[PDB]
Amino acid sequence: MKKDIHPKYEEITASCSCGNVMKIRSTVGHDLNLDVCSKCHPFFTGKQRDVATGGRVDRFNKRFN
Amino acid sequence: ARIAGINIPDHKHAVIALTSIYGVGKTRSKAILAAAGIAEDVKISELSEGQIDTLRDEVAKFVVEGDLRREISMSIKRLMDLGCYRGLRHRRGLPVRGQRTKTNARTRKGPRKP
Amino acid sequence: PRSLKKGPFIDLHLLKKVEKAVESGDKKPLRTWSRRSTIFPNMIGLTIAVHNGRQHVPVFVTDEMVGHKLGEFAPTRTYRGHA
Amino acid sequence: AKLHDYYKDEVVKKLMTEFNYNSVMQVPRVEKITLNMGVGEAIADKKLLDNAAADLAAISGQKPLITKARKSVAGFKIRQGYPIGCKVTLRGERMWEFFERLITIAVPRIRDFRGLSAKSFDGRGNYSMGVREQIIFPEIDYDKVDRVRGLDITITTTAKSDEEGRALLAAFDFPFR
RNA sequence: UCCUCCUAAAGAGUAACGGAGGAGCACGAAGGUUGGCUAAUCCUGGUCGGACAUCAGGAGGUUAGUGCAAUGGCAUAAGCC
RNA sequence: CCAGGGCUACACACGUGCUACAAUGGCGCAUACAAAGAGAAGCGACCUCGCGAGAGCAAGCGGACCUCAUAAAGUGCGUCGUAGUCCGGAUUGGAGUCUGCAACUCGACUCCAUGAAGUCGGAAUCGCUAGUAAUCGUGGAUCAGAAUGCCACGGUGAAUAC
Repeated sequence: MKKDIHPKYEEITASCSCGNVMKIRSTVGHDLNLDVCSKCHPFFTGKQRDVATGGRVDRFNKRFN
Repeated sequence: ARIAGINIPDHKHAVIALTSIYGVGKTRSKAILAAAGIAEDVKISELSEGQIDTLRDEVAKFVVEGDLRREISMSIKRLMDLGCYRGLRHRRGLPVRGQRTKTNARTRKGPRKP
Repeated sequence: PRSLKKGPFIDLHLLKKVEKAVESGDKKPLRTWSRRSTIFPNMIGLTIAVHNGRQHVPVFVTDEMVGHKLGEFAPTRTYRGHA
Repeated sequence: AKLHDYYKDEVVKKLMTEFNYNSVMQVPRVEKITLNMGVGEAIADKKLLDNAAADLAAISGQKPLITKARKSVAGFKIRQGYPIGCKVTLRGERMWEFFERLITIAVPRIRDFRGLSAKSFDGRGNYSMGVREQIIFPEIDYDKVDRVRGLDITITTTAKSDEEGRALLAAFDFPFR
């Protein structure tokens, strides 16, 4: 790669909120803090949670007796 | 300063900055900050990151921005595909709760060109 | 909405009619003037011809219709457009 | 980097064990990743393109190219040779760095990420996905908000068909709703 | 007055108030040279983006392009950087 | 005579009102000062339950006795620091309560979420001469339930008329 036209690419350590650490090479210039990562996301584990897709008859048997 | 859906402001108080999330208003932000124990007066910028995570999981308890938008759109689509009266009112862009349709309803009917 | 301690509302004649259609087991429609009745779960799968003022429009009780009144699926005022 | 090594051990092993591959050079290797930013608004304003250039230079590692128009279209008010987009090709250790940052630290942040499409394979194994907001990447200050200015990322693979490329991508625990 | 095609009868030439079109310029780069590259148009995938902008891959092979009308040519490119 | 519907529709136009566009203000806490009136298949204390609408049990009262019923603007402290914003509160989803045989068409209210237009309004045009205009609350009739209307009542309270 050419010398001066590219921005500096420093290896930093981003820290996930659930406890993961991840050394990446990036150009932000400083260390960085995260919240959600490849671990501890609602899609990546399996807690995807579609809603009840009709709780109507369950609502009728819960409301009325 | 980063709650999984969006960003929150830093110079507002923590109640008002918490109300930037889709799914919480005044009462739910008051209850969230009462659970996590942060005073209502202090700004977001004075908060620290462990306390922001202990805020984050309590906001993650409720239904918030993404699955709330999914829930609302799914309920309105359920009405419109049901064939009920409120379904047809949601269809044609008319007031649903039995409002005046003769004169007013200029919010639901759109701005008045004709 | 009604109160929760009062229970769901249905006419006595409609309840007798739908229980007669359950013990009879047929799927022939029944015409009702009972728009104020809440749909019950035993009515699912039989077409009910609800009165809308002139005629009886036949509505088919699905699973998702089990909370609402019968008259909600029978439009009373017809309107197409001003042009 | 690390995902390159995870490829060279686990993904090479897996794709020998699920397709019958006669050779280790039969495996799909991922060739390049291109980040295109089709701004299009440079028909009147000029500095907005030079801001999207710094955008792709921040999101990616290296400086972008400025893609000019290939043919003139009178429908869009562009002419022959107007700088209408910008693009980055990254390959080697830089695409492995960007791919690990994309799969780990960026793709949760797509603001109701419910799972991206697995039907976006074009026919020869190459996958293409479009992000609408460039704020999902951690390189953006958010005190310097300019515009929404999303991009599209195209992973180009040496797979032959859809299912071999999808095996290669989902081997990396790619989301795939 | 000049240029290209047909009439023009397979060398050249060849008329009509015969059939069709153009020129009265441009460019210090659009010239020289070295090195490199190769189209149009479809299909599929993809943020705004849409028939048609940018991206990627396949199809296809010169149906593209030549500063300008037409003919002849052009990949060793005379086309593109 | 009866059941269901409609009088509540909706490309549009006008009349009269309410709520706003905020800092003479919004919110939170504490505290002060009224008048007039209604109540018996009615008003419904205290206490308990419910975040709240309300529910339960339940004395008093045909009333200068009891209840409706803590007046609100004000005031003191803090906070927002001029943003469509801690303004605005339309619209919509969910969960309810109550009256009523019955709340879909088509009731009122509560709570949570949503957070639209609107930054003082064109030509024009209205009311007002003092406890008045303006602004803040309360009460009553009709009423099973359902006032931003109507009728009344008090709090603060101007400017100007050559």
